Amino acid sequence: SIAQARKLVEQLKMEANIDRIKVSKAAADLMAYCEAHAKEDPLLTPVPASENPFR
Amino acid sequence: SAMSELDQLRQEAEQLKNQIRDARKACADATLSQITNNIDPVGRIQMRTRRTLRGHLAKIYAMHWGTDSRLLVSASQDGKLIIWDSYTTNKVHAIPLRSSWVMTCAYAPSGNYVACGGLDNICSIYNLKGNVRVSRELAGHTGYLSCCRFLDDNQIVTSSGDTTCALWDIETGQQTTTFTGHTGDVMSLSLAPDTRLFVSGACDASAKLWDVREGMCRQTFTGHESDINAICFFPNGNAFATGSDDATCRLFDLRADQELMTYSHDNIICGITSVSFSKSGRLLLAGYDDFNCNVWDALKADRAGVLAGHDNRVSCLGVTDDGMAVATGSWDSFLKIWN
Amino acid sequence: SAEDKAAVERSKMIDRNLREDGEKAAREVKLLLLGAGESGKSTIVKQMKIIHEAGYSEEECKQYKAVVYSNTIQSIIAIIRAMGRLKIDFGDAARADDARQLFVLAGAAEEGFMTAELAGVIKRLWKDSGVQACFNRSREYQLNDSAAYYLNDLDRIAQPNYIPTQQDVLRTRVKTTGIVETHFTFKDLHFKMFDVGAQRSERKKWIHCFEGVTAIIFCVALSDYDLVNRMHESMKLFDSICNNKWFTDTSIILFLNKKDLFEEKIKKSPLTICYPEYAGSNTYEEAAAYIQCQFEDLNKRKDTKEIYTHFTCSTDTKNVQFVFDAVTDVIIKNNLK
Ligand SMILES: Nc1nc2c(ncn2[C@@H]2O[C@H](COP(=O)(O)OP(=O)(O)O)[C@@H](O)[C@H]2O)c(=O)[nH]1
Repeated sequence: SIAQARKLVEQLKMEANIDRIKVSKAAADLMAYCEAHAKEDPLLTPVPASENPFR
Repeated sequence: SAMSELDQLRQEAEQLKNQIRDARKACADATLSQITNNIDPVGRIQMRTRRTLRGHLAKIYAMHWGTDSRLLVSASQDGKLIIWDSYTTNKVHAIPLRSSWVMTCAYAPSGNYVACGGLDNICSIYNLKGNVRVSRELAGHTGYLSCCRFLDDNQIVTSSGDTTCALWDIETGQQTTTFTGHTGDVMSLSLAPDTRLFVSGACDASAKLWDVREGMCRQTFTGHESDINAICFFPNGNAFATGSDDATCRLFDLRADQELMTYSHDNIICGITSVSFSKSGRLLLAGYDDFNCNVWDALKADRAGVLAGHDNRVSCLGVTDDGMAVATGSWDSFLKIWN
Repeated sequence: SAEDKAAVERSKMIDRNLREDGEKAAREVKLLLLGAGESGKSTIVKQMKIIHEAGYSEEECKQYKAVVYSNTIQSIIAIIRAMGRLKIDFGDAARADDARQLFVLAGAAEEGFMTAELAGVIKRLWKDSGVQACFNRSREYQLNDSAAYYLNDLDRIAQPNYIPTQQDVLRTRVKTTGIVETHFTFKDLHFKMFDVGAQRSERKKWIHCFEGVTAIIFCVALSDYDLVNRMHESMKLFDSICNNKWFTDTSIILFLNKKDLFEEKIKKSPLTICYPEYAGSNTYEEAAAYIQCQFEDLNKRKDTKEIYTHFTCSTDTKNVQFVFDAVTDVIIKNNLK
């Protein structure tokens, strides 16, 4: 086999040392973004049939 | 003796993998489905074909919207790139390709340029400013070109079947940063909104976050049971979704360094060709091999709808920057704009 | 709704042009070249240009003059490199000076340049008994099949006024990663022949792109049997291709290539090298047929699909011409309705 086996181990170390945040915080942030721009989403928010280019 | 040193390196790799698995489990206090339980579901929102783009003579393997949320490009293996006016369904340009085998296309944010590529293993840059002629041909990929995206008019990032992605300097025509470490064919890529990072789907059933400036893999995401054919960033850049041949869609979070949610349904066994978020990121659209496109609630993990306009498998998707329209493309040679 | 009509008019101009291209595209037969590297796929494409089109004129041959020199140099160099691995001394100790000068002069240009000095070096090396002894062992290392062809003709190739013949051009070796497409007309039929060339990937992903092509020409090198196993590796690939669901309506055409080499090689190297269970005599006819059976047994569709097999020498313009005539007939017979 190849000496590249060492490189992977080193990459795994870089994979290993990182800042990891609890899911609930990451999950709340995604909710926060969705609700923030929810009114701006034309697929969620039924923009008036007058203004939309396809009618 | 070489085996003895290889046995050590194997054991060390195993230890490191176990640490990451254990670190990720320590991170989960709760799940996305739990915290979104009080959120009122989208329900079932019915859409309709508002436009049908005709004139492709073969399978459409790719498409990309313009940043003006009007123009879009498509790549078919008929040997043609076609720029469409989505409002009037007028053909703006028809570009003959030197290679009729083309697996991807991209539209520059400035609208000045368009790219395409395929089994020719080359990303070709076409100048849109009478008719259209090629400007640059970027070579050096030993595998097929699966995907490409413009950072700007002078920079484009490509992915290939030779397992590597790349950052290109278009002006010099030379590869700036090479991204290695995928063990399988790279089917797709997606840039972060700020173009600081980009993620890649691959046949190794893993997704990888890369640093564009420093040219390195930051994180590696797993859990898919088959090839990842598509990948897309959540609007804030803190998350991304992946389509796959295992029939499932998976939401991953960057900060959490793990999988948040799986979007799949029993009775859906077909592979997934393409993925795209809506503007708010609440809706995830996925092209399927079953000729349909299913609309998923990103937070609630429920299907919010279904789109069947096509007689052949849906090969690609797109959503306008204004989020006003959804574009599908397929092997049935037709494009459909949904609203 | 007035001035924007000018744009609509241009759209219809475009719309008609697509229709025109589409009509002509439908009448084109699409062939797909497959098989391992060095199987003769590039050679056959050239033969299609030679036979069914103008071929290679003087000016077209002159383009290949550089490649001829490159292939020649790369060949003798490969033998010298193998001499070290196999512990094969030079016949004359002074040839080690030419061997060095070769690598030095091989560095003078990134293209194939040929001067009297380099020619003399390659010639003296090639005549050397040590190099010849390493050549006879070529089954033990990677070497061009056109190696001895160019090196024996070196006196002609070394000439200042030298122009490549059509056989020289057919014999040249070049590797392209990008897919190679070609067009020609034979018997009023239009053909698009596709060579994936060197596509480095997992074939499963791009294989469906070729669904519905008329026929597949799969090239197999007979002489690979004694090389370290390249033949068994080819069978595995063909097993995958022939039985592929995407190719169901595609005619599977199998070329067993380099039959000229295999006939001579079987005089020395036994087939039992490749197939140890082989109890048959070593003869060109029996052994070649045995190999044919091995490839054809791989068909799991035998009740449905048929494998059309040929024994070919792709450098022979006449033999290819004859066999492709049979290829043409199979396409017509197998697909018409
Ligand atoms: N002796 C001999 N050489 C051949 C024959 N067919 C092809 N070759 C040579 O073998 C080499 C391999 O052919 P190539 O076109 O490169 O095959 P590819 O790698 O699959 O595209 C070329 O240099 C040809 O000139 C044959 O029947 N006999």
